[PDB]
Amino acid sequence: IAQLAMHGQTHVNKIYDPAAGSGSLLLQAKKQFDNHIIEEGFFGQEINHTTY
Amino acid sequence: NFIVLDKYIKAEPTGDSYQSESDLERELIQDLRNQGYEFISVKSQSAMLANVREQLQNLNGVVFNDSEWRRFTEQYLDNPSDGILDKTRKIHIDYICDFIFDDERLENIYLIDKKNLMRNKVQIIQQFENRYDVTILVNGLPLVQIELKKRGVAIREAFNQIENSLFKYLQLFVISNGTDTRYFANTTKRDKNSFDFTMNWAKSDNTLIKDLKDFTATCFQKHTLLNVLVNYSVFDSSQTLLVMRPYQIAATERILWKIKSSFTAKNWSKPESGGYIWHTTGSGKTLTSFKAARLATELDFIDKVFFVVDRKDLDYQTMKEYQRFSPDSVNGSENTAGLKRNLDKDDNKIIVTTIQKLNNLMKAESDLPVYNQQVVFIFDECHRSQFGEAQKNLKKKFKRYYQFGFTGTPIFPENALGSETTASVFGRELHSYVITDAIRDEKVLKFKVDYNDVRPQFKSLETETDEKKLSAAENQQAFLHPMRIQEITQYILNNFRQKTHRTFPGSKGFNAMLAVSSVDAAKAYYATFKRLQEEAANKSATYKPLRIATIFSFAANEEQNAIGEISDETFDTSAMDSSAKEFLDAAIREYNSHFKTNFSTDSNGFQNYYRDLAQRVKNQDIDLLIVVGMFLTGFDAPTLNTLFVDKNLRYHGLMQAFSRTNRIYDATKTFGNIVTFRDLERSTIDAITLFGDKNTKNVVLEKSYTEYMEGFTDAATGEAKRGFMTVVSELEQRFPDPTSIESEKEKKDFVKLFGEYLRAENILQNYDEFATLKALQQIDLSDPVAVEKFKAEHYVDDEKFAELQTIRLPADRKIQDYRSAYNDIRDWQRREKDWDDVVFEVDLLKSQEINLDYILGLIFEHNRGEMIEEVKRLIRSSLGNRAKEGLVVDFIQQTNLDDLPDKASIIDAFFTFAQREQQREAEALIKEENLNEDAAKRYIRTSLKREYATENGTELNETLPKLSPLNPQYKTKKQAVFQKIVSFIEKFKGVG
Amino acid sequence: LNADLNSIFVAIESSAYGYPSEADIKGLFADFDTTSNRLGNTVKDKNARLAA
Amino acid sequence: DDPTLINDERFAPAGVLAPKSKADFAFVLHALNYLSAKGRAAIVCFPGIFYR
Amino acid sequence: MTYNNVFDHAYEMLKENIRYDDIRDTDDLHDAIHMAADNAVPHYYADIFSVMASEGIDLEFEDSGLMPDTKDVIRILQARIYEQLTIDLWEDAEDLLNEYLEEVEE
Amino acid sequence: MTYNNVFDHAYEMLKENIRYDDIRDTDDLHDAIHMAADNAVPHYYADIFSVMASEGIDLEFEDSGLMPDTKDVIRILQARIYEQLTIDLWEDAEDLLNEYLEEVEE
Repeated sequence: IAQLAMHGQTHVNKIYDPAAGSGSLLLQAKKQFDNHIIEEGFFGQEINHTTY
Repeated sequence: NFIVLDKYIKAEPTGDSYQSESDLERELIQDLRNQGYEFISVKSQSAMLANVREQLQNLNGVVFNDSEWRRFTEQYLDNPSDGILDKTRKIHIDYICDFIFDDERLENIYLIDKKNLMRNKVQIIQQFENRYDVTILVNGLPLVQIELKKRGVAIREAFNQIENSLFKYLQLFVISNGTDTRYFANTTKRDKNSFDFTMNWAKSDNTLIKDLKDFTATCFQKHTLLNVLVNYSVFDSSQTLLVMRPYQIAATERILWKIKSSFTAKNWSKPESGGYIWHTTGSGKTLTSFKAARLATELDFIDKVFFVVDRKDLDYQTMKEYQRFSPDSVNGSENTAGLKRNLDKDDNKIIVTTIQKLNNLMKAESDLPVYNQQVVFIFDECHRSQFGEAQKNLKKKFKRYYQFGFTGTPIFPENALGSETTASVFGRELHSYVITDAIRDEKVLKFKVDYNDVRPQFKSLETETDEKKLSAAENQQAFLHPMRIQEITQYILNNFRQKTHRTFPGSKGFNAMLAVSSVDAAKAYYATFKRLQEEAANKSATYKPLRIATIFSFAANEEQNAIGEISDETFDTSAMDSSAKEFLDAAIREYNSHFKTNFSTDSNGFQNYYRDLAQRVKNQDIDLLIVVGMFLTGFDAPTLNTLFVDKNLRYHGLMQAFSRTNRIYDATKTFGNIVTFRDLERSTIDAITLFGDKNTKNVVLEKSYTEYMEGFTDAATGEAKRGFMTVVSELEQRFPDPTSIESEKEKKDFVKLFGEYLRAENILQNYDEFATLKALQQIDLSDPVAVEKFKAEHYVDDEKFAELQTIRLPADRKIQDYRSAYNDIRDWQRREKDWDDVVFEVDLLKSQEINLDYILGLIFEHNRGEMIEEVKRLIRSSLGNRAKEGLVVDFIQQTNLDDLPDKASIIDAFFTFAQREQQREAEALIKEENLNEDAAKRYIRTSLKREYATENGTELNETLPKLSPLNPQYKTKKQAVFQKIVSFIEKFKGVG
Repeated sequence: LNADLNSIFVAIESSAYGYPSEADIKGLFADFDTTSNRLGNTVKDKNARLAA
Repeated sequence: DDPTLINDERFAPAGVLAPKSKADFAFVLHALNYLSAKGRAAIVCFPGIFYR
Repeated sequence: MTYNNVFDHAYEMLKENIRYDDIRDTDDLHDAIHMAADNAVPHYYADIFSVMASEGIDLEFEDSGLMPDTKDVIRILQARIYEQLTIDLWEDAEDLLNEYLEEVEE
Repeated sequence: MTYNNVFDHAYEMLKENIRYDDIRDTDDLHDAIHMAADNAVPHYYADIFSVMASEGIDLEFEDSGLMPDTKDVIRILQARIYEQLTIDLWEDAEDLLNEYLEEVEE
C-alpha cells in the first residue's frame, strides 16, 4: 500500500487515515520516504481505547 | 409551587459595599445563611470525610464503624484510579452503593435522595487556599462552586483563567462579578466555546436575572438548586454533561403541574386540560421533549407516554432519544399486535411513533386494553398535513388521554382559512419562547425591512392591499411587466456589492437570496436576469459577473393550513409542464457547464443538485439564489445577511423566512437586511402584534436613518446614542488630526472614539442613503451625462442632490489617515503588549484590505515621479503590509513605467522581481547566520506553505546553526534568527 | 412477593434469605441459599433484572 | 439510515446508502470525499462480493 | 462469539435482502438466504471455534455433499455453520414472509 | 482450557512414566510418550475447541495418515492435538532424560 500510494505526487499532503488501527501501516510509507519530502501530519482515527 | 417565577419582586441592596469582592463573598454567605443554608468551615480533608460520614449516617439511618467507613471510603468513594467522569457518573447514575455490613446484610447507601427534598441536606463552606470561592456541599459533597471575579473585568476574559482529592465531584461553576452572572457545565472548554453554553437564569418572561443578589434569591433556593441539579440535569453517554435552558425547565414544570392538577381535577380527555408550548424554530428542541417524556414516565399513575412525530423525522430522533440509555422508543417492525405487546411491556413506556403508524393502530384495532388508561401524547412537527382524523379517532378510541403540542406554527383566529386553531385543539398557551426573547438573549440578530420606492409608475400595484386582487392582478402586465422587472434588476445589480460588503475585492462578503412568486414568473425572471447580466457584461467589459442559481420542482400543491406559508414542493421533476422542464434542464446544464457536475433530471439528480446547491451556497460561492418555494425554513447558513423579496409572505411565513438572516457569524455581521418591492411592513407590524406588545418593534426591527445619523436615547433599555455627525464632530474637533497623535492618552482616546466610528460606519453601510452620500464623492462637475448616470442609478432628484451636496463628509483620504493612525496605535502597542484597557478592534479592518493588486493597478494607472510617493502612505493604510514596504518601494524605484506596458504586465514583473528578491535575500539572510542550507530551504518552504513561523516543530531546532540543546546558552541567536525569519516571511508572505 | 412489582429494592430478598436460613434448631441443613448475589452492574439494572 | 448520514456531506454521491453487515464500502465512499484529482487512493476490501 | 451472534448478522442481512430488494417470492428469497447466510459466517479461526464451542450447532452434517473429502476441516466447519443457519432461516423466512409482506402495504 | 492446560497434564504423565517405571531408554520412553500424550487429550466438545481456539496449535497436519478420510472431524482435531503434543514431548523427553536420570543417582 506504500508503493501504491507512492509515487510521483510530491505535494501537500500526506497522510490521512480512517480506521487507523495501529500506526504500523502508516509507518513504512514515509519512514522509508522521509527524505523524499516532508509535507504535513499523519491523521488517524480509531475506536478501541487500548488500540488508540 | 414552581422554581421559575412568574411574579417576582426584584430585591435591592443598601449597600453593603459592592466594590471589593470579599464584601460580596461575605454578603453571599450572609444571604445563604438567611435563606436556610448552613455554614461551617473545614480547612482539611479529614473533617470533610467526617462530615460526609455524618450526613450519610443521617440519611441512610445506619452507623458505620471505622472498618465499614474505611472500606466504603476506599472501595466506593475515593479511589485515586477513579476519574472525574467516574464521579459524575456516580452523581447522575450510580447514586446508590450496595453495602455489605459486618453481619452480612446488604443495604443501600444513598448519596442524594432522588425522590424527596427534605431528606437532602446541604452545607456551605469556603476554600483553602488568592481567590474568592464559595463551595456548597450537598450531603457533604462539593457540587456547586461559585467563584467571584473583578467588577470591571469582563466575563469573557474571566472565562479564560483556568490532588486535591474530593474536589473531583464539582458539577456547576457559577461565575459572576455582582452585575453579570453566568453558570458553566463542568468547566469543559475555552474561548472558542465560551459563550455558547454559559446560560443565565431568568424569570418566566425570559428577562434575565443578571446580578448576584436576585440570582441568589431565586436560583440559590434549596428547592430550586436541588431540583435543577437532580431533576433537570443530564449526564449523557458519553463524556457530556448537559444543563437545560431556563425556559425549557420552565415549560417542563408547567407541563408536570398541569398534568398533576388535571389529574387532581379529573380532567382527562378534555382540551382544557391540554395545552401547548411554542418554542422558536432552531434551538435544539430534542432535549426538552426527551426530558418531558422521561418525567412523564416517572409518575406512577401515568399509564403510557408517547411522543408522536411526523414523517420522516422518527429515525434520527430515535437515536437522539437513544443518546442517554434507555428510552426503548422504537417499533419499526410495524404492526398492531407487536405494538400492543409493547403496550404490555413495563418500565420503559415511551415509544416514538409517527402519526401514520398511530392511524394504522386506530383503523386496525378497536379493543386495546389501553383505551381507558392514563396515556399522555406529545406532538411535534406541527404542520397540519396529517392531523385531522387522528384527533377524531383518539377522542373516539380512547376515554382517558392527555395531549400536548410542541408546535412551530401557532394557528390563531388571526389566520383562519377555515382551519382549526391551536387553542381549540390544545388549550392554554402554557409557555412560549418567542423570537423577541431570542433577540433579548442575543442568540440571533435584528432585521431591517426596506420597501423600495423605485417606481411611482407601478407604486399602487406594489402597495395593493387586497391579496385576492393580487391574485387577480397576477399576470405579466401588473407585476411581471418587463420594465418593472428590468428596473428591479438594475437596482439589484447596482447595490449587490454595496449591501454584501463587497466594496473592495479583498473583502470576503456574503451572498443573497431572491424571493419570487411562481413558476411562470421565475422562468421569465431568470431569463431577464441572465439577459441583463449579459448586457451588464457588455457595458464596460470590466464588470465582474454575478453567478445566479435557482431551484423549484412541484408545486404550490395545497393551501394545507391557515394564513399563510411556504408550499414545500415535492421532488417530482416531470410533474411540471414542458416549458419549465426544458428551462430547468437548461439551468441544470448551466450549472454543469460552469461547475462541471453530473446531475440528472430524475428525483435523485434533483435531490443531489439541491443538496450540492445548498452546500455551494453555504460556503460563499454562488452569490445569488432565486428562491421559489424552498430554502426558507429547512435551511441554515451563518453567512447570508441580505434578502431581496418580491413575494406576498404573511404573518410567520414572514418570520421563518427572515430567520435566514439573523444567525450570528462574527462582530461585523450586525443584522440582516430585508429589501422588498411590495409593501409588507404592515404585515410585519401585524406579526409584531401577533408576538405581543408594541415594545417589540422598539427592540426587534430597526430605527430610522437620522436616529443613526444623530443617535437616540433609548426607551427600550435606556441607552443613549450619538449616531454619526456627533462622532464626526468629535473626530474633527477634539484631536490633533489626523496623524498628529504622539502621546499615550491621545492614542487611547483616539482608539475609544475611532472604534465606535468604525462600528457606526459599518452600521450605516447597510443603508441606501449613506451609500449615496459616500458615492457623492465620486461624481463629476458639472457633466450632466455622468451625473445623470449617478442620479439615474440612485433615483435622486436635484432637490436631494443639492441637499446632500450641502452636507459635507470629511475627506476620505483623511479618513484613511485616521485608519493609519489607529493602525500605528495598534502596532506600536501590539508587541509589548493603560494600553491594555480597550480591545483594539479587529474583525472589520481585517476586511477592506488591498493585497497590493489595486496598488499595482495604481502604479500602472498613474502615468506618471508622480507615482513615486503615492504608495508610501498606502502601505501603512493597510494592516499586514509593513515589512512589505521596502519590497514594493524597491520594485517601483529600480524599475519605472517602462516596465509596465499595460496593467497585467506590471503584476508579473512584480512577481518575477519579488521571487528574485526572495531567493536573493533568502540566501543573504541564511548566509549571514550559517544555517544548514538544505534544512534552511526546507524550513523556508515550510514557513511559506504554513504561511507563518513558530519554534514549535523541533525540525526548526534541527535547523539549528551548529549547537543549541545546551543549558548554558542564551538560546540566542536561536530566538534572534527566529525574529529575523519571522520579519523575513512578513516581508515575503503570500508571494513566490 | 410478586404483587410488589418493581419494588425498590433488591436486597429485601437478602434479608428474606436470612431468617428462613436462621433455623438453627435442629439438624439445620442451613448455610445454604448463598446463590443469589449482587452482580449485576448498577442497582437499577439489578432491580429490573431480578424483578423480571 | 437510522443516523443523519442520509443527509450528510459525502453519501449524497452514493445515492443509495450502505447496508449493515457490509460497512466496508462506507469507508471508500468516505474516501472520495477527502481526495484531490492530483492525488490517489490506496485501500483494501473483501472478496466476498457478487452484488451485495 | 456465540451461534446467536452469527445468527443476528444473518438475521439482519435476511431483513436487508427481503426489505431493500422488495421480493415477494419464497424461492427467490431462499436464494437470498443462500446469499446472506453464506456471507454472514466468520473468517477468523478462534471466531469459528467459539461458535463451534457454543450451543445450538453440532458437529455432524446431514448432507455429506457439503464436505470436501480432503484436509479442508475449516471448510467442513463453515459448511456446518451454513447448514444450521440455512435451517434456522427456513424457519425465519417462513416467519418473515407473512410477517413482512403484510407490513409493506402502504 | 488452553494448550498449556493439556500440556501440563501430558507433562505430568510423562514425569509419571519416566519416574515410577524407572526407564532409562530413549525409545521406550517415547513409547511412554505414545502412552501419556494420547491419554491426556480432552474429551468434551468445547474443551477440545477451546484448545483449538487457543495459541500454539494450528489446523493443518504434517502426516495426513493421522487423518481418517471420513466425517470424523473430532478425530482429526484430536490427532492434531496428539501431533503437537508429541513434538513438544520430543523436546521435553530430550530435556527430561538428562534432567531426570542424572537426578536419580542415590
